[PDB]
Amino acid sequence: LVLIVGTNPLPNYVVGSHLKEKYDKFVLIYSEKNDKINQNSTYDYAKKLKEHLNLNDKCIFLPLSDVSNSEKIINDLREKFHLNYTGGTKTMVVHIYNFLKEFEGSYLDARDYKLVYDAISLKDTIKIDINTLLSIHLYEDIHFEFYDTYSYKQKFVDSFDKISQEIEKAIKDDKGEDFVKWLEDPFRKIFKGENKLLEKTAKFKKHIEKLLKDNDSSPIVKFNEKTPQFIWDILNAFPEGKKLNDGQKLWIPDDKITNDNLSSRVKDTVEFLNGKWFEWYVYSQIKSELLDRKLKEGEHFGISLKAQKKDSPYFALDIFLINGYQLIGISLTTSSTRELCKLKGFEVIHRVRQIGGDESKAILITGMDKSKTEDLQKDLAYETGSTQKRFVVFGIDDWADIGSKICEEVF
Amino acid sequence: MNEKVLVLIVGTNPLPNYVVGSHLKEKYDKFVLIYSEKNDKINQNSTYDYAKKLKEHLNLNDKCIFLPLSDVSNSEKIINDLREKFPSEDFVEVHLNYTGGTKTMVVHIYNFLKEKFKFEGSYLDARDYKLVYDYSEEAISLKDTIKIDINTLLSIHLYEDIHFEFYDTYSYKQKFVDSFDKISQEIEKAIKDDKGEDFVKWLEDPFRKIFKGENKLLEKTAKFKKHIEKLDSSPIVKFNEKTPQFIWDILNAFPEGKKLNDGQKLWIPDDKITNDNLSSRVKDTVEFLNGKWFEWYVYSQIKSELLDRKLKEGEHFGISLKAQKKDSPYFALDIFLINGYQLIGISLTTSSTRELCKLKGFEVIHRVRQIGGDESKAILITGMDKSKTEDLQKDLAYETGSTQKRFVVFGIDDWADIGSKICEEVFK
DNA sequence: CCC
DNA sequence: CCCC
RNA sequence: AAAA
Ligand SMILES: [Mn+2]
Ligand SMILES: [Mn+2]
Ligand SMILES: [Mn+2]
Repeated sequence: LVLIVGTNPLPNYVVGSHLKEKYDKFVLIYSEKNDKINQNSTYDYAKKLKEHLNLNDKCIFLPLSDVSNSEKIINDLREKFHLNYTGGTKTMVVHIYNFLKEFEGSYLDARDYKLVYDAISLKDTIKIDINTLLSIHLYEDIHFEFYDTYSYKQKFVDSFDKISQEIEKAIKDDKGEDFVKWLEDPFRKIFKGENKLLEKTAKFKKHIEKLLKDNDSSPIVKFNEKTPQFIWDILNAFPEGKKLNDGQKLWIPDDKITNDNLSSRVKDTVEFLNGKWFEWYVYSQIKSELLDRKLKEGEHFGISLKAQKKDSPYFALDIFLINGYQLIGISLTTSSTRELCKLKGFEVIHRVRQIGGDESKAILITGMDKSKTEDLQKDLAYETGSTQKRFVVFGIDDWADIGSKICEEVF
Repeated sequence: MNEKVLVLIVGTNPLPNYVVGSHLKEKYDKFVLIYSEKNDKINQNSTYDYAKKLKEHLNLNDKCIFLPLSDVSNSEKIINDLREKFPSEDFVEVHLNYTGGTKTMVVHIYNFLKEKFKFEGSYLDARDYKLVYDYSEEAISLKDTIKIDINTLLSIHLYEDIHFEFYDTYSYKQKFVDSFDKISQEIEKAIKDDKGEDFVKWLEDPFRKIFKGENKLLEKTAKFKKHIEKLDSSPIVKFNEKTPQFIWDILNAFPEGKKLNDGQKLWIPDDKITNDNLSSRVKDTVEFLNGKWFEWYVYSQIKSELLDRKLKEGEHFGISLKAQKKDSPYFALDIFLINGYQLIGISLTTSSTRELCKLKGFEVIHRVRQIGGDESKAILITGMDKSKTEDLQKDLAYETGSTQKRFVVFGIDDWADIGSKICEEVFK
């Protein structure tokens, strides 16, 4: 079994995991680093493949000084040496399929998830976890949260379930559109102003005063009088020390309220209601189904995934999901705005590519109507050669049944 | 008679086939474009739209033969489709450039045209811009030979309704006639004097606290008055007392009818100021100072160095590019630049916030890949410091097999010499 | 890294 | 139209 | 894994 090590390590891991039991020795062709010819090395991917495929003594590393020149290829192939030709450049594939012949040949079809011999579907045969997937793509310090280790369960203890159930009831009663509009106005008009607004008692008090310069038109009036009943019930499901409501009105802090007391009461509550809630909602709707499909939490799905390349910044991904050996990254936002949603679309498309390879699927769930979501999908669509979409946008109309929506899209 | 044929494999990246065709059309008489056919059962999309664009922008006419393949991943079906559809006419030289298509297509097409036949196989190197012949052992550099314009580049990637702006037709030269040159020169002086950081921080506070907030703030006298009422911590005093001198100069470079200052102080409308009077004075000035100016500044610091390299404006560079796929939303790119056959898209922002600049980074990465192919380069110019600039480059870096970066970020410390920095990054 |  |  |  011979493999060509390009910049996408996942196809070689899938083929290697399958065609290791039937083989003895393993050769991996990798490129060298020549900054002059703008050629980087895939040796790091070749090492990850050996480690994650357990090939300590059977593995042979063959370096090619130039993967774009047949002359320098064969010269390097001469001095040192079932071919799966799925990876590497076109030259590497030609001048190795022929050099070695001068003999079975395989190829992993990224479109139908089948290894083809010069057949066998591997979509429900070869499996991978989140740690192995990000490791072969060179990411480390992987951490995520479980259903029972969710961060906000520790912040609103003894009240989270009531809070989450109340929000879940509203969304399943098709109130998600009403919730978003109230979040835009007046919620974000009171609790989203300047930086450190909810951390300095004076900053918040000044903001509240200036808001009372419009009287009945002031957003605090919309909060007090024109707030729907299901939103009050959500607000009142929070602990009294973490409530944004003073009984049935907007809480105005006296100057005696310390900065840590204001922050300890408002900050966690505002950030959750301004969007983090939607992360938990979707994840809870998904976990109620994926377990029936034998997926294991922490191995094949989870929430708040974070990792980094070596000495490099961390990324944040709301939800990850592995179906067979395809990564499905899900980005979540309550925004109904085209600018932000588009940018969020660019982000999730690039992230799943970085951590799961070029055949990963990105899903963006927004608070936009059906027309805006179709426009965004077309705007960000990129041609990969497949009929199935690798970027999918959902909208406010999908929130109530988002669990089955994602199940149909992923599986 | 002695008919010589060139064979190209139509993958999802049309640019390499256009470059190979533009360089080899003169040497061959027939051209066979092997493309894929759509079959949803095997999740196989078709690349025929690219092969059709290749015939159009290469002017192949009837000397073009379209050879469809049913399954780009099945060795047997490819071999059968090739035998029943490759031209059996006796040729003298058969040249296959196997740069595109799937790995399976490349394997068997190369062998099929190896047994049937003079023969020569070629491959275009995306890393060092070199066409490698498999038997001539020549490696011709096409980086300075084959050229492409913005219209043909976006067209072969299936985009249309392309429009952009020129140096002389720039939008704000139409809005600030006579005064634009004075406004632009004063700003360029301060930036080339390393006053970029000061300007940015002054734009964040107190400029954006005064002229940015509610919608239609600067077009409604009542909304602007209430805003000023709400504002010794107010940004108005920071404007009237703390505003630096080079900013007073660029503010005074505006016409007195379009100036935000009322004479070393903030102009506050009286109660006889119409809504239209307010917007006519400050709207264009605020929007130009909040960021539009930076687009013109960067474009002006590069136009000279681009013309010196014999690039033609409108075809190889331009400002405010816009295009769309058929019946699809439009994109907007601040600056575009084509070096040989490589697109360089430049997104510009004066923001120093890490989150907004990160999102702007994802944007320019995706757009240049959509309109220019997978070997395009994206540049993001920000008002961030070098440490955050370098952090963003590593955060968004994607490995494709090159040593040179395909996503570059520049920061506030590059503004004074941004022309040379772009020149060295693009041309090397 | 919510918006 | 997408300046921040 | 359809200019690695
Ligand atoms: Mn494991
Ligand atoms: Mn999110
Ligand atoms: Mn811009």
